[PDB]
Amino acid sequence: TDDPRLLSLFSAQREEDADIVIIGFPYDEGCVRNGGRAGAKKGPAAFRFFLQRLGSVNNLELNVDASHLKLYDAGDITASTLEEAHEKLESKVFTVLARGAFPFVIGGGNDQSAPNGRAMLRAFPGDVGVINVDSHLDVRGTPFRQLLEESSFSGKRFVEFACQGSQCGALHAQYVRDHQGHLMWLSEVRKKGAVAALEDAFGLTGKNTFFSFDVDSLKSSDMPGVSCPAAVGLSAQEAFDMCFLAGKTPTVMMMDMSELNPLVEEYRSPRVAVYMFYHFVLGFATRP
Amino acid sequence: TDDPRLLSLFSAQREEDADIVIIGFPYDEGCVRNGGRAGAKKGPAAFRFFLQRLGSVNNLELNVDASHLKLYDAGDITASTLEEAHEKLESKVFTVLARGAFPFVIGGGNDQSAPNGRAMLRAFPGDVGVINVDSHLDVRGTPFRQLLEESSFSGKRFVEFACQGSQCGALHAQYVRDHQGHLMWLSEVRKKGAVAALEDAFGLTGKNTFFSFDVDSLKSSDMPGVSCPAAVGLSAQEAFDMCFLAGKTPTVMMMDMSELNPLVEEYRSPRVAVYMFYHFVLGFATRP
Amino acid sequence: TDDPRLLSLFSAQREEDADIVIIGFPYDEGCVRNGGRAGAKKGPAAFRFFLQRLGSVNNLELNVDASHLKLYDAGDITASTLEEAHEKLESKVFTVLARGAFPFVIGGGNDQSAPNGRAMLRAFPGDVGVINVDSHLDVRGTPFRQLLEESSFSGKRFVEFACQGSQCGALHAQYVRDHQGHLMWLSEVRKKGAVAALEDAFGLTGKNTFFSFDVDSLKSSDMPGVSCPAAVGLSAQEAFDMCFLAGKTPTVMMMDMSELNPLVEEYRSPRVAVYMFYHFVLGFATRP
Ligand SMILES: [Mn+2]
Ligand SMILES: [Mn+2]
Ligand SMILES: [Mn+2]
Ligand SMILES: [Mn+2]
Ligand SMILES: [Mn+2]
Ligand SMILES: [Mn+2]
Repeated sequence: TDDPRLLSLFSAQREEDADIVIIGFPYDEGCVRNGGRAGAKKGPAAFRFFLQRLGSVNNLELNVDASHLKLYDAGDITASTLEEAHEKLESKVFTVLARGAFPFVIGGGNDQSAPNGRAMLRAFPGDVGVINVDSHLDVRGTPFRQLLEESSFSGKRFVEFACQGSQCGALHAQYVRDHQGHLMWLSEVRKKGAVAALEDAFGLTGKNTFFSFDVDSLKSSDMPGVSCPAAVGLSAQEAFDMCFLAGKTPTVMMMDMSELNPLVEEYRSPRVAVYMFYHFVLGFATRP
Repeated sequence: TDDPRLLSLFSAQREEDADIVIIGFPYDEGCVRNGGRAGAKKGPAAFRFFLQRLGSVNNLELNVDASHLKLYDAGDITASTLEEAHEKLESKVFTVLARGAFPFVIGGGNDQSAPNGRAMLRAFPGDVGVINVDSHLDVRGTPFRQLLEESSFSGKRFVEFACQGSQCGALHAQYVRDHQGHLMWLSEVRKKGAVAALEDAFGLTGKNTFFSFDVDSLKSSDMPGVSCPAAVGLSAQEAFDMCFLAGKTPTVMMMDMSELNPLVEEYRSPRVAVYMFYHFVLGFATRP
Repeated sequence: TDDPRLLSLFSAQREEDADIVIIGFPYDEGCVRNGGRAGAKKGPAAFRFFLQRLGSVNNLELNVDASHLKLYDAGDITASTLEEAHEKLESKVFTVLARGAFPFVIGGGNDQSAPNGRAMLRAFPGDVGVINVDSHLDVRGTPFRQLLEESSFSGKRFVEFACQGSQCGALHAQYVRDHQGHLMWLSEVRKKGAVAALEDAFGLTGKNTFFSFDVDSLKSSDMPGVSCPAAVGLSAQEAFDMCFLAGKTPTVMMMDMSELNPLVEEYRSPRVAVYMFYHFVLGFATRP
């Protein structure tokens, strides 16, 4: 048309030919445990709905043309049991990783991040960095406890980003810091500027960074459709700006997006999620 | 009462005696075409509801008393066919224009802007400026294509204000710029300050400026009740501040407000729309 | 658990032993009169719901541990007639005041503030300050008219904070100012920074300050669940920051919170209200 969008980049016939591969994880488990509501398993469908509709491939405001990228939608990870779904998720992300392609996993609840991280720890033995963008710091199932408990993974390369002190147990903080992980509280992200704060974060995570974006880290005024709606947090613009940085940052080797919940809110929030991926995609179009 | 509001300025018995004339255009057509939902035809009723209720005529925070202005509500433009409704709309705005009064048109979808602009091109032969405040830049029915295609109208005097690169076809940008029109992306409006950016815009539009305000240019966090809800965009305060500037700016000769959709959201969004008009009215009270 | 919250501070067996005492006032009367909707009487229940669930007692982002404070929930003020409910409310707040404890009153509509203020004027004869955080300045039942009309109370120590010129009768302003009270318009609070502006306000109110927080002074984008939803106003973060200041400010001797309305919105808004109290509580933990 007069206005080619994200849909037009899905010209890769074989997954092996796509620069970026989208994987769905339609399962609830995550913040629904810590008070949140059911429904995150519907996130992948809602994301896909707007995926077919949004995001000009040539953005003249940012002046980035992503027309050259190929996207592929590998579908949903489905399994008879939950732990098996975890296994098939990890195995799938790893394969995409192993061949040099970029995996983006749309969820689904926080718990997908554990499989995703292990896929990383296999793909880059001992040289993985991880950032959790999340208003929550829950590490008592608790995906980042699992990763901190990994032999291969160095905690000096783990950042909790935009976490909120009103929602973070002190034992939880203690654990991360005792593992030499870094807490970057919302107030400080906001103090520095989100993108600048996130630059700092990639300095800490370094090579082979897993960019994990819990969307309940955004304020519910912009992002109400999540299992654990946030009173304060990142604005939609900050989110976009951060996704663009991640995309242009060549050490960022995969991304997941957690907690999208269309039962909580079904129109505005899925648009934000697609626009976040969109900005990532634009950023990606700029790397060598 | 102890608190005279906008309703009290409707003391003009004859339209001819009102400084400002309100015209309703209860028709859907506009962004409902480009994905949006039906319902904008209900905007004029919802606007009128809050019109009867809001806006202290003497504002001691801005220290502007609008007590001296007279408003008149000329009602809705109604017609058996749509193109006829367009004709009666243009003809009506022109008459108000022709006699020196100020027309404010409440919609209704974007498409009203075409009739409105032609009313301007008749009233000020060859000396019209136009600003489209809109997160969208759609010019492939497409009201501003129609105006750019006008012999009389000079594109050097056309500004797209607060448009969003994630929602603007590059062919669409190309067309405007190839007509010597100006793109003022959201990011740059926000960079400069909305009012300062809008001052710049009136410098470009100049004499006999048509102030066209698509309300889906505001973020849906403030302005959810529109046909095409915006993830990012102008805040309500920015909108008010911009309407006040327009009002005090003597080259601004008419105004329309598009895309208000009470089926999408019916309480918060109509209040914003009335408050936007309210600020315009205050600004107007300050011109010579 | 790994994450002790506000609930854990309710270890005071006898009210007399609690540093802070929560009193519910489940009555509508207030802004429902001036256009608002019914439902504020449900605020205390909704507040209590989230009270059982939110607010880490040790906040490592602010680095304040409130673990040492004791809270007590004295329940709801209930009465056969409304004026009697007013009497029992005042009498109760006074008793808590008289013994040195800190009363926090959750409403309920604006009208609770009159009883609350009289409780103050009894407890500190002639030496009371009052701040009304409110997008409204309504003083024509009208709780602050009642207090300004008090012999004992000095108007030089009354501040209207974050009031909005689009919603304030000029006779209303005139009355306050003619009583030597101070208007601190939203625009100026925002100009200075909310906390800095509020510091200024406590300078004016001084000793024995009643911190009265109408929650419809926040923008409805953050705080939609109120009887009179605000188009513009304080952000949730500003609210929290202001509540923290109030808490650490030793001249602040009681607090009330008005206009919470779960019939308007029932999940996001009650969370904000509890988080506001939470921040107050943290601030309180810091005073000598
Ligand atoms: Mn999480
Ligand atoms: Mn979270
Ligand atoms: Mn438009
Ligand atoms: Mn638009
Ligand atoms: Mn009030
Ligand atoms: Mn109020």
